[PDB]
Amino acid sequence: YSDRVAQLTIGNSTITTQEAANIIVGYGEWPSYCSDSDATAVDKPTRPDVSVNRFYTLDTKLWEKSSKGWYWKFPDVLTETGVFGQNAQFHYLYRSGFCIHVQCNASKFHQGALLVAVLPEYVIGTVAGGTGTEDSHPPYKQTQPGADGFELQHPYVLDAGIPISQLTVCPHQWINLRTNNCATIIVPYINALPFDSALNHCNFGLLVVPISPLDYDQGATPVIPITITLAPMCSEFAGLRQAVTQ
Amino acid sequence: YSDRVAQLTIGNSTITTQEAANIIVGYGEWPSYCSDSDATAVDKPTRPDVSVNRFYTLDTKLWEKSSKGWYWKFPDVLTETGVFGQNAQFHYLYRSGFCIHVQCNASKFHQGALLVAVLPEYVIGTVAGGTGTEDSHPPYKQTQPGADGFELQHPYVLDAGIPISQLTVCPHQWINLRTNNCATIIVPYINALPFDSALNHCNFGLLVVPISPLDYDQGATPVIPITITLAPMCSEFAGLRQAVTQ
Amino acid sequence: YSDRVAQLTIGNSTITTQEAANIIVGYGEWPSYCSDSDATAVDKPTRPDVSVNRFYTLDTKLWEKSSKGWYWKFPDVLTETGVFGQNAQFHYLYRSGFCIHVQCNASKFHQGALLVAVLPEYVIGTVAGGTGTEDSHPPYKQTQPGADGFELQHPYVLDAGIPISQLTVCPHQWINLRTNNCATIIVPYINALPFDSALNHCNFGLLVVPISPLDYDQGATPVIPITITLAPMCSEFAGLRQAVTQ
Amino acid sequence: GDRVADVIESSIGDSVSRALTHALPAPTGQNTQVSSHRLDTGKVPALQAAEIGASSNASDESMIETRCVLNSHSTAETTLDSFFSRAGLVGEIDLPLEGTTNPNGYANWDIDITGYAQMRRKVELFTYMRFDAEFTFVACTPTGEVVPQLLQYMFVPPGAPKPDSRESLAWQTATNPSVFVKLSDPPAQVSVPFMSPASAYQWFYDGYPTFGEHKQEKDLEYGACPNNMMGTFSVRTVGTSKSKYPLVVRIYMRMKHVRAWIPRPMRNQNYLFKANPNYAGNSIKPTGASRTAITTL
Amino acid sequence: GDRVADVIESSIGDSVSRALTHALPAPTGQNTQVSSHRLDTGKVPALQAA
Ligand SMILES: CCCCCCCCCCCCC/C=C/[C@H](O)[C@H](N)CO
Repeated sequence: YSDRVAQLTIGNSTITTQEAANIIVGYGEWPSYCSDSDATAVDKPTRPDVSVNRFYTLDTKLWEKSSKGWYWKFPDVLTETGVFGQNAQFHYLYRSGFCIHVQCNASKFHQGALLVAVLPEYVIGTVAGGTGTEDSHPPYKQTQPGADGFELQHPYVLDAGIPISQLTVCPHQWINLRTNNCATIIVPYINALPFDSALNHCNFGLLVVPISPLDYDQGATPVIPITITLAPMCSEFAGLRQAVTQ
Repeated sequence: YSDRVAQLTIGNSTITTQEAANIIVGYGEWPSYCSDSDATAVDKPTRPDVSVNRFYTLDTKLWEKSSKGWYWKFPDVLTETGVFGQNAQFHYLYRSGFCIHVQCNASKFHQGALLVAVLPEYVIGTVAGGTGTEDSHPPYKQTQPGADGFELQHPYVLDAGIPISQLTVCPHQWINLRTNNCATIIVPYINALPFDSALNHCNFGLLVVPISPLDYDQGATPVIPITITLAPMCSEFAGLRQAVTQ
Repeated sequence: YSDRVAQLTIGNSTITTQEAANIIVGYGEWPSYCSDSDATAVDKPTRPDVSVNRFYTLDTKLWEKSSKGWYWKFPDVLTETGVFGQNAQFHYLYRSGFCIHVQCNASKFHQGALLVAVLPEYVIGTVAGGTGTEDSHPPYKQTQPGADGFELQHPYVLDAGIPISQLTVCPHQWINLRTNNCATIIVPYINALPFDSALNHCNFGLLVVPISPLDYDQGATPVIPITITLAPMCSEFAGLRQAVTQ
Repeated sequence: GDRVADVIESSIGDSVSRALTHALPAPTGQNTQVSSHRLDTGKVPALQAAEIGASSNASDESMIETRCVLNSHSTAETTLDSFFSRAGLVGEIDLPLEGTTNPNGYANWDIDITGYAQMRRKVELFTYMRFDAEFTFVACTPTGEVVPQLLQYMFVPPGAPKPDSRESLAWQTATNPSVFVKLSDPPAQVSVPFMSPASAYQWFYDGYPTFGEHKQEKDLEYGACPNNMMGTFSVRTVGTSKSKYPLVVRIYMRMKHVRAWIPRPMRNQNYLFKANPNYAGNSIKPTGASRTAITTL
Repeated sequence: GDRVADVIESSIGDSVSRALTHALPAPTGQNTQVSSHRLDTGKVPALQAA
């Protein structure tokens, strides 16, 4: 038995890792299907299981020596991907937790540390005209970037007035290049409602941001990519209609 | 307890290793002395035990960046070596299994993988005059090379029409420079007879051949040697006569 | 459980280490307070406990590629340091064992081996005028160097006619750069008396000396420091008077 | 509560020295059990780490196939009593008729075991030693001749009056031990108890005996423990008129009931002075013989 | 003693070939049991050393 060697099998997907930290269970609470006492919709939901509950590789950013960090908004990342997104479009109501496996590996002569974090209801603010006298709002491509994700305007402030200096409150996991090469976060369905639109509302936001900068000598590898992988758990859909998008 | 750290003590010989793969037991069958129901010779055989059952270091090839691979034919390798070969010469009948410990170590900045294999009845063929119209046969120095061994004419074809592409059938063990630094094969007496000449017949052949080439930068060590070590197990000799050789 | 990962907590001090050898218990005997049958003084001793029983960092030598090795004389090293030395000055009688944690770490591309040794009653001799015809004696700064310690005149001879070739008799521990990065020696009160002056007499001597020289290529770190840390155990003081020094 | 817990539990004042190891009987040398071949992963005796500070625990039964040996070799010869119960030269006292040395038939010798390398190095193997002693006194002329003279050996413990004359008043010996022997008689022999104020004699005192400042003057007293300075040794003629013969007295020490404690590396350099580990600095010799190359014998 | 021990214990002449593996019946192809998701540390089947 060991702590750093792990394997994650969901549906027909499988992730292996030999240099990891222990798995974080979000808020000390495993993802679950919705009870008959929490639910309110009378429709009999579809629980497609294997077809949608599986790992998805959606993006791969290049961690350069001077990067501000990126973020993704869930579950807008999958809405056009796979047979999960198909159910999320034909339906009004959706419910699921995720199994995020951020991954980034380098040599032993590289250094740097990422900060993987899952911040629920990550509302994004705008630079108010530089001076503070403009009630502007972010475009659709900033609040719902989707596949490619979005680069932070400023990383210190989390583009919302809140400090990254205390982001390790909500479920997080560091990727420190000298110890681990991947992070794994399991979150349950975090919402005040038993179901939600999945298109309009975004349950949380994945914040992949470096705090200690990537550095390396004149070695033989300067291209160090971070890759994002996720997998819906206990997925439920209700309120069937026509195919609707963004 | 660990899997890669091993020690092999036979007679007055002892091999240590800290970076190994698990030991292969040939055909899932430990070497044994000949029963009174398999044997046919009425002579009371000699079982010299310790004196002949021990490790022998017989060769050390230099693994260059472009090598075709080598082979040895057992038990012709020991026939002139030690007090094992003495018994094999004064006698007509012989029986033993071996404990082959091929060994090759490099740095962590080297790369490459050897393929150690024990192929029973490894009969060697010749290039038929290049065109195919010549029934030539290999010299004695090719079928019974002995101590120094022989370099393959062609490695793809195993100098017998058979492909190395499927050599991992018979008991094998890889020496991959990034994980292990030695291979260990234990074979029993593999023959359709309870005893054989040991001079005329060769029970099997050790095939040490690289598949993924050795490679290294302009470091401080370009001389990477492969060393062959073997040890007879449960040795029996019968039919005593005068000293006879090749 | 592991053998090389250790932690030493005494009083309000704490030493961590991840690349160590097992702890040596001196002469197979844990340090202890003085019995009422060994003692002879009728005074009720002070056993200050936590305040004096704790780790002290007293020196840090720079291990250069050509160094003869150094030594320290106990317990003259602490006499001016901390609240231990205060008790050792105001009192006539003293008793304690030590927990020496010599520490020195380098890369994996460095090489060299130190020899940490605790030699009781390490009396130091002088070069007798080079010829042997002078009964000179060492100065105070050589027999009682204290904080900074003293560099050996000659390391082969241990500055006493005795050979370092057999120093591993008394409790020792190697610091070999390719395996460990720290040594730990626990000695009890080694003396023919239940108590002694602590100023006049020195129970033993710590001998930190390299046998296999430090070596390294033109890397990015040539400054490799050895640091000495010690901690009094079961400290007792008796015969109270005014503050007296060297 | 009452009283405070950090006093109740506290191990302060723990008397007995916690033993990490106990002694087993070894009258004979260790026997050797039979061994067979072993080809396993995980069980590896030969591989060890000297860094730890321990000696090789690897036994010969696990390094080579061994037979059975009922070893009955005794270990008695290798004991502290049977190693030190060997009388060795520890002193030579000269009483010439007329010379630079003592010319009045009275010599004083402050008792120092060292000053004779063979008996010294053997003893210097240990740091602390506790023992009773058996002293023998051999008297003769510088040619080895036996002559009709009457000597008086007197033991003068620390503080006792030292003789300042061949016919001193101290030779009344009202308390301190003295022996009256003729040279005609066989060597005088005396048993001596362990009389140090400490639990053991020290061959090494890493310190000064006095307090205060240690300038270059009182620097020769470094390494001087009075606990194994057992006084002086005096010889008479006897008086009152001066002797007629040149005399030589040799003192031999035999140890019995020996108990050494902590072991010490063994001297490899010429001894030069008494109670002082000085050595010739330009004439530093290797501990043993040397050869021309490491690849030749 | 009598006789020598290194002969008494000695496994010289051991007749039967020590079997590391026995044969099991396989009339049909192996059946497949049901499986579920597994997200654990330490249990890792996919990783192997050829
Ligand atoms: C009738 C005469 C008997 C004389 C009794 C003398 C017994 C003395 C016992 C030996 C004491 C230890 C010897 C001294 C140690 C060394 O010579 C030096 N002090 C080393 O510093």
